[PDB]
Amino acid sequence: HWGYGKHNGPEHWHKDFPIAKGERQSPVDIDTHTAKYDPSLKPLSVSYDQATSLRILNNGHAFNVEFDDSQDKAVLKGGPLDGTYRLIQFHFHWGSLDGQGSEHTVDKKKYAAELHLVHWNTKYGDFGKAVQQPDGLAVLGIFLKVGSAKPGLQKVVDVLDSIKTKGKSADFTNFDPRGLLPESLDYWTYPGSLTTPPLLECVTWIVLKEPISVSSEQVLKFRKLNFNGEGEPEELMVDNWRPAQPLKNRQIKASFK
Ligand SMILES: [Zn+2]
Repeated sequence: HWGYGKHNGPEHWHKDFPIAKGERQSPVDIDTHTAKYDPSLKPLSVSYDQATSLRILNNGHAFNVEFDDSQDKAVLKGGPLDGTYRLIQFHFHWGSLDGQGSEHTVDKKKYAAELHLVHWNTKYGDFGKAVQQPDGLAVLGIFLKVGSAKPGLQKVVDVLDSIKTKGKSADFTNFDPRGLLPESLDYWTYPGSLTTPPLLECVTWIVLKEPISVSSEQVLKFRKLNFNGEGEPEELMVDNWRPAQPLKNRQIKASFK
């Protein structure tokens, strides 16, 4: 199947998912000097007060914290977006070492990890129909660097022992995703795709400029997860990131001067 190893990783994905070589693939390098400030962007609105987390799941590629998206409980609006996008899950990509792990890069800089908060456009009714649309999804991306601990991350780190292997899940109610956000909502935005198979070109990317800091100990617990299932040979879940893809005919916009 697909994965991140030598034999089924990003260089091989195109054989089953030919859109991998398409015109609006993600991630990309964000060249900060070439991004254009757009005064037309409206402020970003992150409204997570009534988010309802439900469960955390190791899917063999990352872990997802899942939300109740049957009502507008946690939504993203404004910025480059038309309409309302509802939070359905978040997950991370991370490295085997602190010098790598992010999917997007900033002037070729790789961060230790990258958080993706995934939202679908409520005009399409549910996630599955949204990923048949060029404006179906909005993913809020946040970089992680290693430094001081992020207190709002610690409940996630502490449940990882219960979902070590592919297919395990655990209750994960009453988690507040606002505790994963940096102070500033300054961002870059561009049209792109899912960064894993099926690599569908449905995503408005919104990448925050300000990273959050997490401790060495917190990201080390990410690296103890497993890609394999229970009872199978252990393969640590590390380096589950896709490298930067060609920008092609795209412009990255900045919300800030
Ligand atoms: Zn992701």
